[PDB]
This record gives sequence, C-alpha cells and structure tokens, in this order.
Amino acid sequence: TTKMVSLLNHSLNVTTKDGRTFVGQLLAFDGFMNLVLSDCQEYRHEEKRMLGLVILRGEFIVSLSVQGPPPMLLSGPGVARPAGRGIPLGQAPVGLA
Amino acid sequence: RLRTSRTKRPPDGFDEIEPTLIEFQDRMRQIENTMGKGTKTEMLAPIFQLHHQRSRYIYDLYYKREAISTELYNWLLKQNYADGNLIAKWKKPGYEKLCCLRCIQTAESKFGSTCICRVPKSKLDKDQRVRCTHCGCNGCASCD
Amino acid sequence: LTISDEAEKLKKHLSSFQIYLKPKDYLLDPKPLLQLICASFFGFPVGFV
Amino acid sequence: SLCIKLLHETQGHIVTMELENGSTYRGKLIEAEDNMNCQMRDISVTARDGRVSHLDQVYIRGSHIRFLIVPDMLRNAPMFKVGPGRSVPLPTRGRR
Amino acid sequence: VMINTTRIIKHAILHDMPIVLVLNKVDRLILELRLPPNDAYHKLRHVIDEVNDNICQISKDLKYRVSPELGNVCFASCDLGYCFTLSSFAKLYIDRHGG
Amino acid sequence: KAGAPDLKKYLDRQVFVQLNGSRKVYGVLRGYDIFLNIVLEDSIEEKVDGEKVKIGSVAIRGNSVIMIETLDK
Amino acid sequence: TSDLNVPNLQMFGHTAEVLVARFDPSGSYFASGGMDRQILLWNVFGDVKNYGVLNGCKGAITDLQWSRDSRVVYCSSSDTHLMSWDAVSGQKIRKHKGHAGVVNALDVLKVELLTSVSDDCTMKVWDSRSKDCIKTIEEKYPLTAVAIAQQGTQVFIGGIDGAIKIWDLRNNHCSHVLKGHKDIITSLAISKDGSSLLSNSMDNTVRIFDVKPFASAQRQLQIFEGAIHGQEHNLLGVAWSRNSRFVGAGSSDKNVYVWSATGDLRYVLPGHEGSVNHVDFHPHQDIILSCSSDRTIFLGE
Amino acid sequence: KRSGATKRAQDVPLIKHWYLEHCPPNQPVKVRVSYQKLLKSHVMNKLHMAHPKSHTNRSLLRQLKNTKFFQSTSIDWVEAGLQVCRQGYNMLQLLIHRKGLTYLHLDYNCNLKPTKTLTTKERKKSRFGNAFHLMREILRLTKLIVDSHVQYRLGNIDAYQLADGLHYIFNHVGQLTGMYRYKYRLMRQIRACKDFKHLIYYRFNTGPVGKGPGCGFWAPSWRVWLFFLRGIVPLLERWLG
Amino acid sequence: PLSQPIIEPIRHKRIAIETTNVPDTVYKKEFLFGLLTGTDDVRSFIVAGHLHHGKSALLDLLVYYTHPDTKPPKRRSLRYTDTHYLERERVMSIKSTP
Amino acid sequence: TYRRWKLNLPQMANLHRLGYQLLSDLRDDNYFYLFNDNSFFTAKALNVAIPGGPKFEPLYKDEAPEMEDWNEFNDIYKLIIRHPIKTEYRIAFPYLYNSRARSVALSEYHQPSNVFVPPEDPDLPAFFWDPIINPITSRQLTLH
RNA sequence: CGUCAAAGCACUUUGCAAAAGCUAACGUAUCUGUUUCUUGCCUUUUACCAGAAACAGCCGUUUGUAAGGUGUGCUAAUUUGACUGUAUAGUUUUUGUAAUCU
Ligand SMILES: O=P(O)(O)O[C@H]1[C@@H](OP(=O)(O)O)[C@@H](OP(=O)(O)O)[C@@H](OP(=O)(O)O)[C@@H](OP(=O)(O)O)[C@H]1OP(=O)(O)O
Ligand SMILES: Nc1nc2c(ncn2[C@@H]2O[C@H](COP(=O)(O)OP(=O)(O)OP(=O)(O)O)[C@@H](O)[C@H]2O)c(=O)[nH]1
Ligand SMILES: [Mg+2]
Ligand SMILES: [Mg+2]
Ligand SMILES: [Zn+2]
Ligand SMILES: [Zn+2]
Ligand SMILES: [Zn+2]
Repeated sequence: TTKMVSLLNHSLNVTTKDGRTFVGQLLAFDGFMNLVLSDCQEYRHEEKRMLGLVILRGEFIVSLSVQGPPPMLLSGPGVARPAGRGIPLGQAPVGLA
Repeated sequence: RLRTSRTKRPPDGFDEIEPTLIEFQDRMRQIENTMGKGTKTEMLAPIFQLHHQRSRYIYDLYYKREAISTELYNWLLKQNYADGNLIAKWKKPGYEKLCCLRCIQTAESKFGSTCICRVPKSKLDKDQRVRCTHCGCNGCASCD
Repeated sequence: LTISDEAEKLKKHLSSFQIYLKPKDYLLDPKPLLQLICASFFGFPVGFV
Repeated sequence: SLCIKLLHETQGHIVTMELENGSTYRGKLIEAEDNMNCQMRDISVTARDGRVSHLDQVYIRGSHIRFLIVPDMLRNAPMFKVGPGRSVPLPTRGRR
Repeated sequence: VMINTTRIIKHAILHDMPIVLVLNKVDRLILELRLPPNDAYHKLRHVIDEVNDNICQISKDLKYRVSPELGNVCFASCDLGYCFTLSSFAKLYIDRHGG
Repeated sequence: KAGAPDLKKYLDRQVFVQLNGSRKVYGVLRGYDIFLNIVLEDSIEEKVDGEKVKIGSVAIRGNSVIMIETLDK
Repeated sequence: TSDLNVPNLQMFGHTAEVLVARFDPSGSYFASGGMDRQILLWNVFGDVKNYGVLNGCKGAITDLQWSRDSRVVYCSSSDTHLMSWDAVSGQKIRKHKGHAGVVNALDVLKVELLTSVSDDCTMKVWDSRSKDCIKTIEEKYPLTAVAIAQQGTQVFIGGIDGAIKIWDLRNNHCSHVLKGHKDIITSLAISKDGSSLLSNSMDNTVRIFDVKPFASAQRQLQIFEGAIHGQEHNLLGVAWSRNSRFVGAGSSDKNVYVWSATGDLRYVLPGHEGSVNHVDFHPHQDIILSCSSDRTIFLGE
Repeated sequence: KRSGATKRAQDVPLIKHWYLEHCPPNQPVKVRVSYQKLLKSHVMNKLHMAHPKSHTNRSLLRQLKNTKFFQSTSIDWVEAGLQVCRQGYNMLQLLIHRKGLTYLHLDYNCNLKPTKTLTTKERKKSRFGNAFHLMREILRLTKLIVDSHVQYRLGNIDAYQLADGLHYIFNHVGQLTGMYRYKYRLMRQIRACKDFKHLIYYRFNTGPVGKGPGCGFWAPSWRVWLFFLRGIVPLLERWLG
Repeated sequence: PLSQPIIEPIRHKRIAIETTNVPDTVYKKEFLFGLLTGTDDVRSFIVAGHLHHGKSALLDLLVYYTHPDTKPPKRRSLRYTDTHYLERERVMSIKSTP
Repeated sequence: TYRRWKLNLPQMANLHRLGYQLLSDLRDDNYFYLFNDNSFFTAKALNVAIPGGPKFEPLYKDEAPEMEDWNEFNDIYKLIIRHPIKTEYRIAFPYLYNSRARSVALSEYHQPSNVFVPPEDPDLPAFFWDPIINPITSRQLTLH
C-alpha cells in the first residue's frame, strides 16, 4: 500500500459503484480506502455540480486515476582574479630535466 | 605492567613461558645500564632490537606454533608484553619481517619517505647496504 | 516497571501494547524514561480536553 | 484513520449525506462513531425523485452511507501521523 | 485543598462558574509518599470531598458538583505528562479489548 | 475490535425504524447489539398503502436497519 | 573578442591537483574537481564566483560530466563509484556501484545513459535510475577513455592496447578496430555532429579519425606532433570546438595546443605551472578553458 | 542519574555541601570562620560566572606530539615524577652555570646556597628574579610529593602514613617551601588549605578518634593546589620565556 | 557625573520572553483562525488554584504536544505562559498570561 | 576514552550505600531559604550580612550627606513603630523593605516540600503506610 | 518487534569549523593577568590588601566534519533514518441481494 501513499495531493477521478465520477484533490485515504477529496466536482450522466470537501466511503469506490501533477548550496572557498601567462624558456616535460 | 603477588593470576598458559620473558626483561635492564660506543642515536638501537624480538616471540607463540590460548594472548597484549601495532603490521602482506614501527611512518623523515630498510635489496646498490640509524635494521622488505 | 530496572519485563509488556522503544531508550535516567513511557502509553491528554 | 477523524471533526456543523437509497440529508451532525453511525438534527430530506420532507432526530447506520459533503473550512484540519497501536490520530510526543 | 483554592471555589460558585477539577501530582503518591493503592484512593476521595464541601458552603445546588463519575474530575501528573479521566482510561481499555 | 453503538438515549422511547425495501416499523426501543440488532415492543408496521397493522414484539437484524428516528420535540 | 570582463582570468581554489573542469551544455556554468575530493560550481559571466560545493565524494574526481538538462551532475571517483549530484540542491541522488577499480572516464547520452571504464578491464553502461550496470563489456587490458555517440549505439573505448575499440551496444559485433595508435589513449572526444573522433595518446601524437559506417580505407585523417606526455602517465584531455574546426589539447610540457583541423598549429600559448590535465572550448563564444595539476584553472579568449 | 559524563578527578569537591549548608552548632571560633571564608570564596566564584566564549579546540600537548621531537610511551607515575624532578634540577643547574655562577650550589632539595663567602660583585651578579625562585619552589614542592611516594614504594612507610604525609604536605606548603615570598597571592590558597583542614579535622576527630596525626583526606587541598597551578602556569611560562 | 556617557550605548530593553517569528505548530494557523471565527468549537476558561500546585505545568503539557519545537529545559520546568524575567527569577507566576 | 558511563540499579544503589558519609541528606532545597546564592548577592549589594554568611566590601560607598537634609521622610515624627525591620526582610524582599536597591538579586520564592522518607529496614514493602502520616478521617464535611 | 532505504560497523588518533535567541549549568567545577577607578597597610619600587567596571590568558567540555589506526566483515555484521505496520469469506467497508428490463 506504499504506492497508494504516493497519490496524496494528486488530482483524482473516482468512478463509483453508482456509476458517477468525482474529480478533486486527495487529502487523506484510509485502510478501507475511504477517500477525502477537496474541491470536488460531480460527473453525473455530463452534468457539473460543485460539492466541496467530500468523504467517499470505501464500498462506494470502484476505480481511481490521476489527472495532474501535485501543486508545488551555501558557498565555497573559490576566488577569481585576473592575471597573465608567463612564458618559460624551457621545452621539457615536468618530470624530465 | 608490573605484577604483584596479590594481583589477579594470569591465564593458565603463562608459567611455562614466564622464565624466558624474565630473561628478556633482565637483558633489557643490562642494555639500559650498558653505555658507550656509539652516537646519540646508535646507542638506542639495541632497545628496538630486543623489543622486536620479544614481540616476535609472542607472535611466534600464537600464529606459528599455537602454543598459547587466545585468552592469554589478549592478556599479554593488554599487559604490554607485546606491541599490538607491530603485530598488526606483521599480519598484513609486505610487512612480515618489519624491524620497528618508526621505519614505516613518513612524518619522521626529512623528505617524507620511509627508511632504507623497507626497500628491497635487489634495486639497492651493493655499496649502500648500511645499518639503519633508527634501529640498526639490515633489511625489512618481505622479499629478503 | 519503569523505575525498578526491569528491561525485559517492561519491554515485553510494551510489546503487547505495540509500544516499541529503541534499545538505547531503556538505558535512560529514571524520570525521562517515565516521561517517555507515559507519553507512549497515555498520548495527548484527551481526557482533560 | 484520518477519514473518520474528519467525520468526527464535522460534528456540530451542517453536513449533507446520501445513503444507498439515493436520498440526501441536510442537517446538523451531533454524533459520529468509528462505524460512521451518525446522529442528526433538523434534517431536510430530498428524495431520489425530488420530494422534500423534514425530520427532527435520526440515527443513520454507517454501513448505508455513500459519501458526505463536509463544510469547506475543514480543509485545513491537521492530518496527524498514526503509529501502529494508536486508534485515534492525535499529536505525538514519544518515539512514534 | 488550601486557602487560595478555597477562595477560588467560593468566588467561582458565587459567580455561577462551572468548575473542572484536575487532581495534579498524582505521581507523588506513588514515588514520594509511597502510599498503597487503597490509601491513595482514600486520599484522592478525601481531596474531592473537600472540594465539594467548599462548593457546598456557597450554593447547595447539584449543578455544581465535581466527581469523576460525572466526568468532572481529571487525574493528572503534568511532570510525567499524563492527564486522564474515568472515561478516557476506560476508552483506552475499550479500544484494546473490544466492544 | 468492534464497538458498541450509542443508543442509551433512545431506550424506552417511541421510535420509527426504516428497514431495507421501503419497510417501516414503529415501536419502543428496548435493546440493541454490537451490530445494531434492535428489539422493539408493542410496535406497529406501515404498509405502502398507509394502513397500520399491529405487528407486535420485533427483533430486527441490524444489517437491514437504514435509519432510527424519534419524533418528540 | 568575447563578453568576458577580462581577456585572461585566473581561478584560485581547490587543495590539490584539479583533474577535470567541464562546461555546462548551455555554456553558462561549469564545474571543476580533482584530488581534493570536491566539486566546485562557478558562474561564467559576472563576478565569476562560487555558488556551491559538492561535498560527500570519498575519492578523487577522475572525471565528471554535465547533464543536458543542466540540473544534475555525474561524477566519477577513484574509489570505484559513480555518484549523481543534484546541482541545484546539493544532496545525494544515487551512487552507482559495480566496478572493481579506479573509474577513469565518463560520458552522457542525448536520450539519461552513462558510460564508464575502470582498471578492472571493464566498461559499464548505467541508466540514470537503474543503479546497476545494464550492460558490461570485458577487455584484457585496462581502459582509459570513452566516447559515446550522441545517436546512441556506438561507443569508442581507448585503453592500453593503443587501438580504439568500437562497440555496438545492440550488435555485440566488434570486428572493426580504429588502429593507428601505439600507446595509451588518454582521452577521446566526439565531434558535435558525430562524424569525427579526437584521440590523444602517450605515443606523443594527437590524431583525428572519422566516425562513419563507411570509409575509403586508412580512416586516419591526420596527426599532430608537439603535444608531449610526461613520465607521470597523466590523463591529458582533448576538446572539440563549438564549430568543430579548432581541435584543442593539453600537454605535459606546460603547453596548450590548438590546431586548425588542417595540420597547421594555431596556438602555442604557455602559462601553466604544471601538467595540464584538461582543456575545453566554450560552446557559444571563443573561450578556452584550462585545468592544470597546480590547483588553478585558466580562462581563455 | 544512572548516566553521566565522567568529570575529571579534581572537578569533584566531595565536601562542598559541608560548608554550603549551615555550620554545625557548638564549634570553636576558627571552625566557624573557616566555614564562612570557604562560603565567601564560593559565593565570589559564583557571582563572577561568565558564560564561556566560543573557541576552536587547541591543546599544547597535541601540537607538541605532532612534531618529530616528541615521542610517547606509558610508564609508572612514580618514574615520571622522578624524571620530572631530575629534569627540573638539571635545567636549573644549567641556567646557574651559563651565568658563570658556579660558586652557587643548588642542592637536590632545591636550595640556592653559596659555596663560599661572596664579594659585593658576586652577590649582585648572583641575584635571581621572582621567576627563577618561584619555579624553584614549585619544583621543591613537586620533589616533596614524589619523595613521599618513593618512600611509600620502598616500604619505609605504609599507605596510611603516605596519605597522612600527603595531607600534611598540601596543608603546609607555606611552612615547607617558602614559595609564598615570590608570589604573595598564594596566601589565598594557603588560607583555603587551612580552612579545609579545619573542616576535615573537626568532622574527622569525633568520638573514639581523638587528637593527633592520622587524617589523610587530602583531596580538597590537592585540588586547591591544582587550581592554583592552572592559573599560575601561563604566567610562569611567560616569565620564563 | 562621570557615569553619564557622552555617547549613549545602544540599549534594547527586553522584559519578557518573546519569539521573534511565530514558531511552527502541529496544526495550521489558518485552521485555528477558522475555529475561532466560524465555529462553536472555542472554549474560554481560566486555570486557577493554589501556589505551586501545577497549573502552569498543565498548560506546558499541551504546549509540548502542539509545539514540537519546544524542548524541556535542563534544570527546571518549561513554565510556558510565564514570559517575564521577574517570574523566571522567582520561579512563580505573577501575571495572568493568556 | 572513558567519557560516558551507564550503571545498573544495583551498582548505583551499592555506590550510594558505600559513599554515604559524603553526600547531603536534604532533598528539599527549602532548607536554604535565605542562605543560597541569590540571597548572598543581595546581601553583598546591600552590605548587610546574615550572621552565618560571608561579609564583603560595601560595593557602594556613596552615602555621604551631600544632600545635608533629612528630607522629612523617614523621621520618627510620622512613623508607626511596631516591630524592627530586620535585615532578613531586606534580603527576602529587597525591592520593598529598602530604598537604594541597586544590584540586588532575587531568589526562588518557594519549593514544594518533599515528603519522601527513606525506609528504615528493607524487609518492609516499598509501598507501606508510614505511621507518621496522619490518618485520612475528615468527618467534618457538609457535602451535597 | 516488522517493512523500506543507505551506511561497512565497533573502538580510537589527528586537523579544520562552530557552541545563549525564546533568560540561560558549553564547566552542578574553578584559577591567574592587564587597563581604568575606589580602598587597606604603608619611607620608595616590585610584591601586596579587597571591592567594581571593561578586557584578555590558562586548565577543561560538547557537536559537525575530513583523513587515518586497531579488531572484526563484506560468501554479512552493526548503526542511523523513515514508515498511513498485522490478523479476519459468517451483519459496520475487501471474497457481492445478484442478474433480469427501463
Ligand atoms: O595550625 P592549626 O590549624 O591551628 O592546627 C594546630 C596544629 O597545626 P600546626 O602543626 O601547623 O600548628 C595541628 O594540625 P596539623 O599540624 O596536624 O595540621 C593540630 O591538629 P591535630 O591536633 O588534629 O593533629 C591542632 O589542630 P586541632 O587542635 O584543631 O586539632 C593545632 O591546633 P591549635 O593551633 O589550636 O593547637
Ligand atoms: N512530582 C511532580 N511535580 C510536579 C508535577 N506538576 C508540576 N510539578 C512541579 O510543581 C512545581 C510548580 O510547577 P508550576 O507549573 O510552576 O506550578 P504553578 O501552579 O504554575 O505555580 P504558580 O504559577 O506560582 O502558582 C514545579 O516544581 C513542578 O516541577 C507533577 O505532576 N509531579
Ligand atoms: Mg503559573
Ligand atoms: Mg629612588
Ligand atoms: Zn627496518
Ligand atoms: Zn626500524
Ligand atoms: Zn629503518
């Protein structure tokens, strides 16, 4: 049931045993998957009804699906300074002399 | 370290090896008294010698002849009869015959390098096979 | 049980209530251990409310 | 459980709920249980067809509930973490 | 019950104020006084009776009567962090052991 | 586990019970169980037409109880 | 000849030799890392100051690669690991394990695919979330540098043998070798379009090869002399310009080398205090980045 | 408690509650005054309590151990004490000989006595300062303590005699060293040791146990001298430097 | 007098305990405002009794639960709702802090 | 490193038994009423001295008659003498019983009295009615 | 106790950094010094006497972090953190009062 927790705050549409559909934002679920939906709209065959905060029973629920993503360094020791390149008179690798 | 007559009795396997440890202690005392014939650091070389030898004796007791119980061996290390760090070095590959522990650490050298004794003789020239100044060591490397 | 230093018996009794403590918790001072046990056993003071 | 906690939160407000019949009830919630049995006052029942009646005191059994329309300002009710043994979602101060 | 408690009770009943009694520092009966459970119950009962007497000295109405069976008295140990009643502890039995 | 329903205030009062299938029974509540099984005495049944028959002592299974109603002010 | 405040800018930081410093694909940011087990993030334009450090790595940053999103950073460590650092928050995302030696090189794909080689004579390709090597290729001698084609089926791995191996991830047929080198290949870099490969080897010759399915024999285009490698056996980098007409390299002779892709030496500019591990060009302007084993990184034109 | 943090051995007073409480009745005047003076010192300490200031952890011993000129080992305490006494004596001898002051004799008990009658020139040249004399007297006290322990180790005295001797040493620094001359603020510590002696004595010699030698409860005086040394160490190091 | 400074030092007279910013709680402040404004869930009462019988500890019991940030002090009780340096000195409530 | 300890209950009980001569027997803290640190700070500030406690320097020497006047405020003419104002009052209530009250410090007013008496003999049960406690008989009440 | 996650773990050495924010024991302990004032004893200086203010030093403590050491392991051990964590076909949710038409 860990996956079910991942659906918190997502927007959900739930088909019911009646056949209606509630769409809204999930607030909290249950062991019997009682759902709490905020800002809920009703889909009665399509007719629109504002419901608001709605608690669905576990038995009433048939299926559910998501419709939207959930609403959503300190420092370092580095310091820069301009400088030029100094040409050496040698042509040899560092190890070899 | 020092044990009284009323102290807790050492484990069972101690008494048969007690006399030779006593001999080690006796000669350590003699080396303390013995003076002369060396520079400021050469006179202190035989100390490490005997110390390594004593620790090697205990190491030989456990790991090569299993003549002592594990309880007695932990007791011996806890009573400083052996150097735990030196034995730990002896238990890893490349340091089977380590002389002492000052010839492995690089913070005590001028140029941040180990001692000459740690170096295999095959890559060392014939002329520079000299006695270590730290402990008189004549070759630590496991190859030799 | 909390005071009298009975770790195993107290642990078993709390396990029966599904109250689970970390092993380092039984080795606490008597008074903070009492507070921890009482806060796990009797949660929010809902009786007063 | 958080859902029954919210249902308990609702008591004293006006909540609308519909049962397995299809009738919707509009009244003041006065009691609630873990089974979601509800006690109501001043109910205005709207039947499935549309007939409107009135009731004074009812004790609706929980098993015959489809959903409830909780008042909106309970959206900010706190959802507390529930341990294994705890049966009521409450603020915690012990281990968990 | 002390002198200021008596004054508070008198002024509250004189002003028609419901009173909820919290019997604090219960843990001192167990850890300090070391009373046996029965004598601890007697001590609690005596304190409640003293509060009820102080109430009755003003108005003998039954509306102002504090006693645990009315849910009007809470046993608390705020240092150890608990404050229960008869009904709260009873519920804490019921949730564990059924219906 | 289970839980006892709160019905002490409903005891020994004239009550109306709505069962499943559009039933309806009067009566005085006399007892209840964990599963809301209720017991009624000297009760009266309503039919769809509307005439009341004396139905008597009744022991309703709690599974079928839709609502329990009192009428007093 | 750019938007830089100064023609030449010295960057001071780090507590040991810096081994890699790579530009953001957008050309707005870049990071650096080395033997100090630390990653420093910088700002290309403005005051050029640090805005974050990436602590937690338990080893030297042998190589690192920016992500196309410019939001996550992948770092290769000498301690047989491959960490994924979130640039904008600085927390551990994931640590990919499975190698058996020092992870030498790293490369990223146009698709979240990572590739790497290590001294255990293996090559491993990683998904950004799999946390495990989905494909593994075993060789006989340790591998030193990788290049992944942006199209996503051919990988070029250069190692001790002095011959570049081309591996087809799907085909697993390897009977096609880009012979021509004679010593250790320090670095490989693919052209922007995906047609030419830049190779640097310890045999002192920087060579350029073509990356096409079809060839007219002797796939070797041309070689460049001068870039010499010291006795420290360092991993010297090579870079492809944004227009892929100037090829760059670093040499252990304190020289930064830029060639015109036609065999004519263009830049010989000195300026480093030690062996220069990495060199890179800006994808928008004519900036050249230097990274030497002297705790310093140079800006360019 | 049942859980703590292992305070240092000298951070445990063990008799603080004796004078933090009231004085027992029917005591001589000196005991009452001792109680009052110790309470005064405690109150003065508590009044000027400063919240500790933040600072990074630094320690001389770790810095010295980092160098190659210092080594480490484990030895008996009496051996370490003998070594410290001998080293201090050698150091004091080497400064009395790099001055040409070879006619002055520093005996093994740390007394500077000339070996011959001195002219005015020698007497003015051989005048040392407060730093040298203070350090010499501290060294003399240390040698007294280590010599007591050595006597106990030889079997010349038993444990009870050793404890009594140590208590006497710590209570009678002003009569055994003469260190007070070169730093007179030691008199506070001397007064404190006398006060502690009074408390312990009048709580020790009660009943069957009477007057005489034997009281060896030397922890309070010992920690008093430790806390004097804590403050005098930086001053002496600066002066000797 | 010599005591009067020429340049007065910057003095901020703090008398009570007061958190500069509102500490977090287990609930939301808007929720509490909704209960106070649009609900009958508000109870107004006083906590009274004798001296040192534990009435401030009763409120500390609730503060420990609603305010997770607060922690018990080292050597005494929290004594929330004291908020006066004088009361913290005498270790007893002198004012009626709501 | 020997930096933290955890002891059992029998061990702590036995240590408490062994070192029983060197620990207080108060467990109340009401014993130090006017003889604790804050009272001493107040006494030092006011220059008074409780006859069992320390004596300090005045800390405030500014009491010269610079005003040269009695201010007709503290004069006997208009003052009711009932009981002398002892210094215990001036230390207990520093801000009421004396003017010129600067640098004084306030102390804890009261503590709940401890009612724990340790058992005399272990054979008795831990929970036992002590005869010193008065019996609970209060048939002097008029309840509802 | 259980599940998930990442961290080798236990002990220990050294370096760096920090330690009141909401009135409160970094240390339930306790020394020394400087400057500016006021005192005590005083033939002058150090050395002193005892109170205050402002400053410092020393003996110590805690935490974070980095690199190592010893002993055991990676063919497993321990620690840390998080968790909406448990049964159950027999009325109150998950082993169907369903289909049938309208
Ligand atoms: O110096 P005081 O504190 O006054 O104590 C001295 C004396 O000390 P001196 O030897 O320094 O004079 C003894 O004390 P210790 O020498 O033993 O410390 C002795 O103590 P005991 O009798 O306990 O051995 C006794 O003190 P008291 O008489 O209080 O026991 C005596 O005191 P008087 O000076 O009063 O004779
Ligand atoms: N043993 C024990 N002590 C308690 C308990 N509750 C409070 N105390 C102690 O009671 C003392 C006073 O606590 P406070 O909360 O200040 O009591 P108060 O009534 O607010 O005091 P005032 O405000 O002056 O009247 C403190 O020592 C608390 O630790 C308890 O439940 N058990
Ligand atoms: Mg209060
Ligand atoms: Mg003169
Ligand atoms: Zn050697
Ligand atoms: Zn050696
Ligand atoms: Zn050597």
